Amino acid sequence: EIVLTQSPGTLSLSPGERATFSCRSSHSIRSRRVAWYQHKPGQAPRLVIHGVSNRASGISDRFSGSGSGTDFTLTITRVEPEDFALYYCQVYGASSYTFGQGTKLERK
Amino acid sequence: QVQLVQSGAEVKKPGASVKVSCQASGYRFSNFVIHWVRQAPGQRFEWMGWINPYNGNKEFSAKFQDRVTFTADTSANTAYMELRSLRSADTAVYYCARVGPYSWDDSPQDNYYMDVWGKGTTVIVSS
Amino acid sequence: AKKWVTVYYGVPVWKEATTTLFCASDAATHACVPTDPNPQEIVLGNVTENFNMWKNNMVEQMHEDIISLWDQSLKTPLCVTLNCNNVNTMETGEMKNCSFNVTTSILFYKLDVVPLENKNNINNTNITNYRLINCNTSVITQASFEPIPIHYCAPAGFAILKCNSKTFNGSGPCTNVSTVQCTHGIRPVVSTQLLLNGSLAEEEIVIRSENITDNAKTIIVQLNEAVEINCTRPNNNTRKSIHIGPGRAFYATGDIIGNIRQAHCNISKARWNETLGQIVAKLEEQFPNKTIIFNHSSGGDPEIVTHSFNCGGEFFYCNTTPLFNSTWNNTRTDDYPTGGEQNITLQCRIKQIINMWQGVGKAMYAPPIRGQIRCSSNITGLLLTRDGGRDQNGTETFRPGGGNMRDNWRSELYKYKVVKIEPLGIAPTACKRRV
Amino acid sequence: AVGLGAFILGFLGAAGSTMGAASMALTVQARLLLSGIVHMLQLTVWGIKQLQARVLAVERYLRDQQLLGIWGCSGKIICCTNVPWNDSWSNKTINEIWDNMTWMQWEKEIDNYTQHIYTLLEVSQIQQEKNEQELLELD
Ligand SMILES: *[C@@H]1O[C@H](CO)[C@@H](O[C@@H]2O[C@H](CO)[C@@H](O[C@@H]3O[C@H](CO)[C@@H](O)[C@H](O[C@H]4O[C@H](CO)[C@@H](O)[C@H](O)[C@@H]4O)[C@@H]3O)[C@H](O)[C@H]2NC(C)=O)[C@H](O)[C@H]1NC(C)=O
Ligand SMILES: *[C@@H]1O[C@H](CO)[C@@H](O[C@@H]2O[C@H](CO)[C@@H](O[C@@H]3O[C@H](CO)[C@@H](O)[C@H](O)[C@@H]3O)[C@H](O)[C@H]2NC(C)=O)[C@H](O)[C@H]1NC(C)=O
Ligand SMILES: *[C@@H]1O[C@H](CO)[C@@H](O[C@@H]2O[C@H](CO)[C@@H](O[C@@H]3O[C@H](CO)[C@@H](O)[C@H](O)[C@@H]3O)[C@H](O)[C@H]2NC(C)=O)[C@H](O)[C@H]1NC(C)=O
Ligand SMILES: *[C@@H]1O[C@H](CO)[C@@H](O[C@@H]2O[C@H](CO)[C@@H](O[C@@H]3O[C@H](CO)[C@@H](O)[C@H](O)[C@@H]3O)[C@H](O)[C@H]2NC(C)=O)[C@H](O)[C@H]1NC(C)=O
Ligand SMILES: *[C@@H]1O[C@H](CO)[C@@H](O[C@@H]2O[C@H](CO)[C@@H](O)[C@H](O)[C@H]2NC(C)=O)[C@H](O)[C@H]1NC(C)=O
Ligand SMILES: *[C@@H]1O[C@H](CO)[C@@H](O[C@@H]2O[C@H](CO)[C@@H](O)[C@H](O)[C@H]2NC(C)=O)[C@H](O)[C@H]1NC(C)=O
Ligand SMILES: *[C@@H]1O[C@H](CO)[C@@H](O[C@@H]2O[C@H](CO)[C@@H](O)[C@H](O)[C@H]2NC(C)=O)[C@H](O)[C@H]1NC(C)=O
Ligand SMILES: *[C@@H]1O[C@H](CO)[C@@H](O[C@@H]2O[C@H](CO)[C@@H](O)[C@H](O)[C@H]2NC(C)=O)[C@H](O)[C@H]1NC(C)=O
Ligand SMILES: *[C@@H]1O[C@H](CO)[C@@H](O[C@@H]2O[C@H](CO)[C@@H](O)[C@H](O)[C@H]2NC(C)=O)[C@H](O)[C@H]1NC(C)=O
Ligand SMILES: *[C@@H]1O[C@H](CO)[C@@H](O[C@@H]2O[C@H](CO)[C@@H](O)[C@H](O)[C@H]2NC(C)=O)[C@H](O)[C@H]1NC(C)=O
Ligand SMILES: *[C@@H]1O[C@H](CO)[C@@H](O[C@@H]2O[C@H](CO)[C@@H](O)[C@H](O)[C@H]2NC(C)=O)[C@H](O)[C@H]1NC(C)=O
Ligand SMILES: *[C@@H]1O[C@H](CO)[C@@H](O)[C@H](O)[C@H]1NC(C)=O
Ligand SMILES: *[C@@H]1O[C@H](CO)[C@@H](O)[C@H](O)[C@H]1NC(C)=O
Ligand SMILES: *[C@@H]1O[C@H](CO)[C@@H](O)[C@H](O)[C@H]1NC(C)=O
Ligand SMILES: *[C@@H]1O[C@H](CO)[C@@H](O)[C@H](O)[C@H]1NC(C)=O
Ligand SMILES: *[C@@H]1O[C@H](CO)[C@@H](O)[C@H](O)[C@H]1NC(C)=O
Ligand SMILES: *[C@@H]1O[C@H](CO)[C@@H](O)[C@H](O)[C@H]1NC(C)=O
Ligand SMILES: *[C@@H]1O[C@H](CO)[C@@H](O)[C@H](O)[C@H]1NC(C)=O
Ligand SMILES: *[C@@H]1O[C@H](CO)[C@@H](O)[C@H](O)[C@H]1NC(C)=O
Ligand SMILES: *[C@@H]1O[C@H](CO)[C@@H](O)[C@H](O)[C@H]1NC(C)=O
Ligand SMILES: *[C@@H]1O[C@H](CO)[C@@H](O)[C@H](O)[C@H]1NC(C)=O
Ligand SMILES: *[C@@H]1O[C@H](CO)[C@@H](O)[C@H](O)[C@H]1NC(C)=O
Repeated sequence: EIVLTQSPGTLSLSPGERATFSCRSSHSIRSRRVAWYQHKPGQAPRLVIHGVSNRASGISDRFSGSGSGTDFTLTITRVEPEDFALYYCQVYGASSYTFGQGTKLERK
Repeated sequence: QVQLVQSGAEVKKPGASVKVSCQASGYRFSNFVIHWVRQAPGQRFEWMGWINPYNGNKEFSAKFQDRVTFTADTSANTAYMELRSLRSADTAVYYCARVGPYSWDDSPQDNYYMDVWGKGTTVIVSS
Repeated sequence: AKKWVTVYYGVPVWKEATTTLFCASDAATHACVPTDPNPQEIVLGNVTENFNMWKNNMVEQMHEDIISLWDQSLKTPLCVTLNCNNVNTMETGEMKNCSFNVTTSILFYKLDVVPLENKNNINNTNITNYRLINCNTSVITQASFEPIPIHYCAPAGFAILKCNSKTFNGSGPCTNVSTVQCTHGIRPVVSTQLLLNGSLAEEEIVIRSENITDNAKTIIVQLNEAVEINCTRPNNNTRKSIHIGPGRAFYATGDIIGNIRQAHCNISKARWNETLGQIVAKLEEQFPNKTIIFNHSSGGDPEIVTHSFNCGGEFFYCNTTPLFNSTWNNTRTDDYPTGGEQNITLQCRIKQIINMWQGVGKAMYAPPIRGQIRCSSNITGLLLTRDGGRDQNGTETFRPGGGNMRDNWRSELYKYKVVKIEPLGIAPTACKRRV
Repeated sequence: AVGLGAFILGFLGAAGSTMGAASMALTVQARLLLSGIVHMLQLTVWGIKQLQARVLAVERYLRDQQLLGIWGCSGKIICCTNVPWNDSWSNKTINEIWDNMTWMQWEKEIDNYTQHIYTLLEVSQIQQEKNEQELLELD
């Protein structure tokens, strides 16, 4: 039913640039309540924002969520090498919700 | 602090019952809802259902209707996950998560976004 | 003087045993015989019987046979996609109240709706869709709830040892033990974070727990002043009487007779100071050189953080955050009215789909009441919990919690146990049997 | 009903009083009894429950007075056997047991030994029903 799409899959970025994220869902979220994750290779997943723009506890000010409707975006001002990981998208918390594809903050 | 510690790996034959366990340490386990997701190498995450250890309310996805059952122990602060049948396609890394706190100004389902995760255990069907 | 073994018959030795006690009440009416007109009580004397209200096998007897009688009075889901919007209006902000689509052939206030959205092209018009809160729950049945003072009595062959020492703490020995065949009035009222219509104490406010130095154990606090409360619903609902099925009823009530006053509560702030002032004075004894900070509850399910009521047949969920909300450094300080004393209120939400009986999971539907609802009860107890944290700098924070459902009944069964009489006992003496 | 120990059974003394004072006050209370010197719906249901508590205690009494026949104490209250009291079973010097301990503290003293003494009483009784029986077979 619900299928999430993400772009770009890769990011040719260096420490200090700005990233562009997008989660164009098949549906249109009416309540505008989503979430974003951070999954480092080997470690445990970590919640980025607990809402469409509400950041999670302990998350720095560099991460900031924005968007509405179907343009679920994110931006990372002044990226750091300690954030190079896989990022997933959310839909809602209900009887049916899928997961995003997955971007990658590549050092190259 | 809040931390979820899962059990070790469990390599079982196809057709067995894998019992993955969770463990709450920094909070009251009888007040938050525990989620279980699945992660296959190269694939995406996928929800497997949740259990409410407070009132015993259980809800699992339609894809795992007659395959995964949920059980929880309040007095031991541990959540269990049983699997009825197995298959070689189920070789994936299982997780464990915890929902968020409830605020006074939102819908009853706006606080299930899996705040605290757990150290994901892995299961292999045929090595 | 060589000793010899002798068997005696009629020794007063006791043995704690379990059984199935029978109910007793004045007027909920099945298997409950009338109350005993001659409640005999005999004071034993110089006996010291070690009690234990935490390992009591009577609370399980009361937790059972009460879900059983509750199930006897409940002998249906129909989860379809709803459609609603905000209502056309200490004030109500957002309380969705509308009607749904097809029932068989061709008003859910706020905590029983789950938003959604279809995959059509109506996204440019903002057409929201809801769903029932227990759409994927096992059984959703549908049905007056008035607590009657049930009296538990002992069967033939068993007795009840009720202590009378006014300095109870939960465990340890007693010094004034008396036997009774029944018990006092027990009100089976369900509630969390506060004990309503309980039993007051005889001395100062006493606290009790299985291990006060532990954090996961519930700290039951029994007061000695019946703090009143006045919770009411100033609105006015009208019975819709929607029939769905071959001779089946359903009542999704609602009417616009000024749906702007939100249901709240009123607690005497002057009386509330004297209660918490004595509680911190007692908590400082077990916790020396520390600041007894009270704080907001946890989160998760909305029926955990809020208080649970029962006013004439409707359930109220009230935000208890204005209650306790302080630090309390020394005994009886840190007040906050600046000369106000203006009835500290509690905003409340009202549910219709109730996750009935914590532990199993089987919801039900509460039929609304036609008209205004008003209730008043006595806050006599308190449920608390301690947050075990390593940031402990002399500030052990307490929360209302709620714990298990059995803790609402351990604050009334802490005075007695059920014992069996083993009559034979041996002892040595100087007699010898002739042979 | 004698002794007034607040219970139907457990008539050999009152809980709280010592083991010695319960027997000394029992014979004094027994002399005064042999000499003979000095709503309706809620009443008919509780009249039955008081009877069921008394009839059950009578049936348990009559049953236990006959079950003691395995120890030779068939139909007795204060019996007397010939089993030697082992000193390892809390010696305590007899005059100090009856004058200091009650029945509750004494049962908690030999709680680990009551299951072993109950077997020695049956073995010693079979020897009595065998030695006193062979004496009649010789005639
Ligand atoms: C703690 O104990 C107090 C004391 O009992 C208790 O307050 C009581 O609440 C009930 C419920 O509101 C009150 O009973 C009502 O009284 C009015 C006026 O006397 C009656 O008209 C009512 O009868 C109508 O309503 C019933 C329910 O809809 C119908 O079944 C009935 O046929 C009538 O239509 C009803 O009996 C009672 O008066 C108060 N008592 C006092 C002293 O105020 C309080 O509710 C308890 N706390 C909790 C949490 O239960
Ligand atoms: C019930 O309602 C109350 C009030 O509407 C909610 O309590 C509020 O909780 C928030 C955070 O949980 C508090 O906010 C913080 O307060 C400090 C001190 O005032 C302030 O400096 C911070 O900037 C921050 O805003 C707020 O004070 C507190 N309100 C009161 C009156 O205590 C509560 O969250 C509601 N219940 C639930 C379950 O949400
Ligand atoms: C030990 O426990 C007993 C109860 O098991 C206590 O006895 C109770 O004492 C109070 C007052 O001391 C009695 O209240 C009054 O008694 C009179 C007597 O006629 C009565 O007329 C009054 O209406 C009122 O009830 C109470 O009845 C009495 N109960 C019993 C069963 O005797 C005793 O005080 C306790 N002792 C200690 C040291 O705690
Ligand atoms: C009552 O409990 C609540 C939570 O149950 C407490 O609120 C939260 O307390 C934590 C611990 O201090 C705060 O976390 C810290 O916030 C600072 C803010 O800059 C941050 O820099 C730290 O890294 C850390 O995350 C948290 O912010 C706070 N919640 C809010 C909404 O402010 C509350 O403090 C307790 N009451 C009292 C009186 O302490
Ligand atoms: C939870 O309940 C909903 C019903 O409210 C179920 O949703 C149905 O799913 C089937 C399968 O595609 C559809 O054909 C129905 O139309 C859905 N119902 C509605 C009202 O749209 C859902 O499947 C349930 N969950 C599980 C695990 O069975
Ligand atoms: C309830 O009170 C009793 C007696 O007042 C406590 O029992 C004593 O506790 C102290 C320290 O806690 C020990 O040193 C004694 O040995 C205990 N005496 C007996 C006879 O047990 C008991 O701990 C109290 N319980 C609680 C939960 O406070
Ligand atoms: C009551 O709780 C206290 C603390 O909550 C327990 O004390 C701890 O016991 C553990 C296990 O023996 C020890 O490892 C700790 O060192 C103890 N704490 C301290 C400060 O010494 C206590 O054992 C509990 N008692 C009961 C009967 O459960
Ligand atoms: C709740 O508490 C109030 C006050 O503590 C109780 O009101 C008392 O009722 C008795 C008998 O009805 C009167 O003799 C008292 O005078 C009343 N108190 C006052 C201050 O006037 C009320 O009965 C309690 N309700 C319950 C159910 O326990
Ligand atoms: C809750 O309501 C009750 C009555 O429904 C209030 O009790 C009255 O209190 C006043 C003083 O405030 C007394 O003069 C009256 O005699 C009381 N009524 C009765 C019947 O005794 C109570 O004060 C209210 N509580 C709050 C906090 O407002
Ligand atoms: C606290 O709440 C009580 C409600 O119990 C208020 O008492 C009401 O006062 C008004 C005006 O004096 C009367 O018309 C009502 O009849 C009273 N209610 C009852 C149940 O008697 C009281 O005024 C409130 N306190 C303040 C300071 O506003
Ligand atoms: C509960 O007490 C509050 C007082 O804090 C009452 O609220 C006030 O009520 C008076 C009427 O007596 C109004 O004139 C004020 O405008 C109200 N103020 C606020 C801030 O709401 C409330 O009416 C009381 N409720 C009940 C049922 O007694
Ligand atoms: C509501 O019911 C009508 C039939 O009365 C049907 O045509 C329509 O599709 C239904 N709406 C939804 C959202 O299913
Ligand atoms: C409550 O509603 C009914 C029906 O709409 C009406 O008859 C009654 O007058 C209302 N109550 C008040 C106090 O207006
Ligand atoms: C409280 O602190 C003071 C100051 O260190 C100390 O003298 C006192 O003994 C402490 N109280 C307890 C009960 O330890
Ligand atoms: C009470 O006063 C202040 C808090 O403002 C603090 O310095 C002091 O130590 C407190 N006393 C205790 C016993 O915590
Ligand atoms: C306690 O709650 C009341 C009502 O919300 C508020 O006015 C008061 O300021 C609170 N106290 C503190 C210390 O925040
Ligand atoms: C609360 O009680 C204490 C007791 O001394 C007092 O100091 C304080 O002023 C009281 N506050 C109010 C608002 O009554
Ligand atoms: C119990 O002991 C008290 C003294 O504490 C004494 O006055 C009383 O007579 C004793 N009762 C019995 C039955 O031994
Ligand atoms: C008494 O107890 C001792 C235990 O050391 C045991 O060896 C002995 O056989 C016992 N005697 C009798 C008569 O039971
Ligand atoms: C009697 O038994 C106790 C152990 O219960 C022992 O300590 C004591 O020494 C014994 N008495 C004699 C005289 O051996
Ligand atoms: C036991 O009773 C005797 C009197 O028979 C008395 O001398 C002795 O002090 C009592 N024991 C204790 C520990 O008081
Ligand atoms: C019986 O023995 C066990 C260990 O042998 C001991 O723990 C227990 O306390 C004894 N029973 C009594 C009543 O003392």
